[PDB]
Parts: sequence; structure tokens; C-alpha cells
Amino acid sequence: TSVKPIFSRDMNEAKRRVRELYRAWYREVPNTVHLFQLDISVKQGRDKVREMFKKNAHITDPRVVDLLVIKGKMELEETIKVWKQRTHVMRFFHETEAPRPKDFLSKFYVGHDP
Amino acid sequence: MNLMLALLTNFTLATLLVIIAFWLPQLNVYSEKTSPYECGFDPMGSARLPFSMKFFLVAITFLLFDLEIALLLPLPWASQTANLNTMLTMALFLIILLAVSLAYEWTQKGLE
Amino acid sequence: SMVYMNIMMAFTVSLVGLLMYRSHLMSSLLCLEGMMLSLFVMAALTILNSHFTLASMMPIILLVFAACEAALGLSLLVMVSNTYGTDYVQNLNLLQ
Amino acid sequence: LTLEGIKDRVLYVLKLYDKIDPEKLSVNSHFMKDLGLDSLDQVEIIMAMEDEFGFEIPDIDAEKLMCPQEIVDYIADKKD
Amino acid sequence: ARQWQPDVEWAEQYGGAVMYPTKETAHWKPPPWNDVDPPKDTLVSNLTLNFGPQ
Repeated sequence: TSVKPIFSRDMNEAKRRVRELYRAWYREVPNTVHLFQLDISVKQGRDKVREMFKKNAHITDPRVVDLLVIKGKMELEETIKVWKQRTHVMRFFHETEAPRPKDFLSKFYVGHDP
Repeated sequence: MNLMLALLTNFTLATLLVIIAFWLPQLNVYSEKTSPYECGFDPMGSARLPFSMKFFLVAITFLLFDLEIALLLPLPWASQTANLNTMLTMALFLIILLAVSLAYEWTQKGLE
Repeated sequence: SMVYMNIMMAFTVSLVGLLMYRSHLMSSLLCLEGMMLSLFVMAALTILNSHFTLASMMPIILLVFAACEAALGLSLLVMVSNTYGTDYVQNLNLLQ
Repeated sequence: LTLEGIKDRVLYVLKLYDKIDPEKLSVNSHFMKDLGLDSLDQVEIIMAMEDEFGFEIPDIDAEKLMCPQEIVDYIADKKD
Repeated sequence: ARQWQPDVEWAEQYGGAVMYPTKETAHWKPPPWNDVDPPKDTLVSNLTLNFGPQ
């Protein structure tokens, strides 16, 4: 592997960097719930964040984790400020979309092998 | 005794036409979505009203130029008079006394 | 007559509890400029029926200072909000 | 300024989190070797000290604490 | 040396906050040795207007 990294070196500065920005998002859940005038319960906004970080824990490599940092670092520009007009935030909460079957027999009635 | 019935006509005709527009033909109980909208063609303004210095000095400066036109106001009544060397030389004083108050402030106005 | 009792009852727009209190100090500077016209009128009712012919220049001059006075006092009330943003008369630091 | 008053504050934090720890107010909960959590979930627990008793959580010490003994001891030389 | 007792404690007992003579009360504050400017808090994030699809 002959390529320079982005920020980290090996497995330790990376896995303290990802723990840094989690304390930003944990602080900046109960701000946007009134900064956009959106009416839900505040514990919903904290459940989505602790859901989202456990998704990517299958990585065995540096600078891939560092790539996800840059996306995670960027969103705190728009979210902590007011650049999303109430609608780009609420797309994480799929309220409209109908539930998927996800079990074998219910797929077999409706749909040609999804 | 009409001065005083020369204006209470004019204000009761004024308040008539506003309540036959704001009230009466109005009452919006249907859908009338008064949600979070109506925010003056914008969004949420989390900042309050900030102080602006260059728009305070415009208030005070006018007020001190407004006073001594009321001193200057009875100049046409000061014509049909007695001793008039006094009346001329005192009338010219206040205007210069208004003029110097420019020229001192005129060396520092700012972007007004 | 009764045109002097009202208004001498209306001179009690000082009333000193509401001449510096409570907070939003603009409410207190309000009745300092509103204490005039209880002096501008109470003079004007007396000079005018009793034909003095000369003292009626004094109600004209009564406004000219009290306008310039209160304008000075309003300059400093920006300076208390230039340092804070709120006037709030329960600001006190220099004891006595 | 009381050494026991900071042992108060550390020892009603943990069950106030409705997650893993079941009323274990021991000082010897050693947090993913005695108690048992995820590596991510401890990071929440440290953050509560800014508004509860007042604190900064400055540095890499949050990767180091791992027990409410060590939480009190770093608060101990922080204040008294 | 010998002459009298010009001791240190006569400066701190006269130590200037309020001169608590016969009791201790809600003292003022160790008043500033320089000219008096503690409360420096003057800042605002200026207005964020969008002259956008207006």
C-alpha cells in the first residue's frame, strides 16, 4: 500500500476522530428540533444517530474510515446552520414509504423476485 | 361648532371601511392553513434586532436642528415692529448659530 | 376652577416609584418627557386668560431645553445598551 | 468543595441511563470487561458532565477512564 | 529593628474592600487597580439576509 493517507495513520487517530464528531451530533440533536419548527419527540432524533454509526463497523482498513469522516464532518455545516429548509432533514425518516415484506412468503404473493 | 364634526365624520368613515375588509368578508375558518408560514416571505430569524450606530445619529442630529426653527418661526410676525436694527441683527444670529453646528459636525458625519 | 385640579392630578405622572423603576429604563425616561405638558399646559392656562402679553414667550422656551435635555439623556441610554443590549435598571455594579 | 460530593454526582449518572447497567452502583464496574458495553456506547456516558456538576471533558482521558473510580479521581484533582 | 511594631497585619486589616469593622457582610468586590473595565461583552453575529429568489 504505497499511498499517503488523508488524516490518520493506523487505527488509533481514526478511531478517536470518529468518537469526536459523535459528541457534536449528540449535542446538535435538540437544537434543530426547534430551529426548524419540527414537532416530534427529541428521543427520536437521538435514536437515528446511534443507529447510523453502527452501520459501518465492518471495516478492516484505514483511509476508508477517514473518507466517511469527511462526509460526517461536512453535514455539520448545513445542519448546525440553516441551509436545509425543513425537508432535506426529514428525508432520513421514511414516513411516507410503505413497509417492505422482508419475509419469504409475503414476497411470493406480490412481486416477481425482488 | 364644526371642527369637531369636521373630522369625526372622516375617522368614522375611515374605521368603517377597514372593518368591512378586515372583519365581515374575511373569517377564514375553512382550511386557512395558518401553519408556520406567513413569516414575511422568509424563514425563522433567530437573531434579534441589532444596533446600528450610523442609524442612531440621524435621529439626534435632526432633533437639534428642529428646535431652532421654532425660534425662527415668528420671523414674519417680527416684521410689523418697533426698533428693527435689533430685529434684523438678532434674526441673523440664530441662522449662523445653526450654521456653525453643521460645520463642526460636518468634519465627521459617517456613512449616514 | 376644576380645569386646574385636573390638571394638577396629572402632574403625578412623575410618581417616583415609576420615575426610575422597574426595568426597561425607557419606560422611566418616558415619563420624564411626559412630565412636560403638565408644565407646558399648566403655564399656558395661566398666561393666556390673564393677559400678560409678554410671558407667553416662556412656554415656547420651556420646550426648547427639555427637548435638548432629554435628547442628551437618550444618548446615554444607548451607551448602556451599546455595552449590553438591554437597559434593565437592575444593572448595578458601583455600590454606595 | 467536597470529595464525597463528587462521589455523589458520579454515582447517580449510571442508572439514569436506561441502558445496559442494572442498578450496579459499584465503583468496580469496569465498562466492557466487568460491566459490558459497546465501544461506541461509553462515549455518551462521558458527555453528561458538562451540565451535571460542570466539566470540560478535555482530551484523550475519555478513552482512558473505563471505571467510575477513575472518573472520580480525575474529578478529584480537577477541583480539590 | 526595635523602634515600634509596624507589622504586616495592619495593612491587610485595613485591606481595601469595605473595611469590615465590627462584622463581615456582603462585601463588594476587590475593586480594580486599573481603571474600571471588567464587563467587556459586546458582540453580535450580524444579519444573515438572503437576497435570493426574492
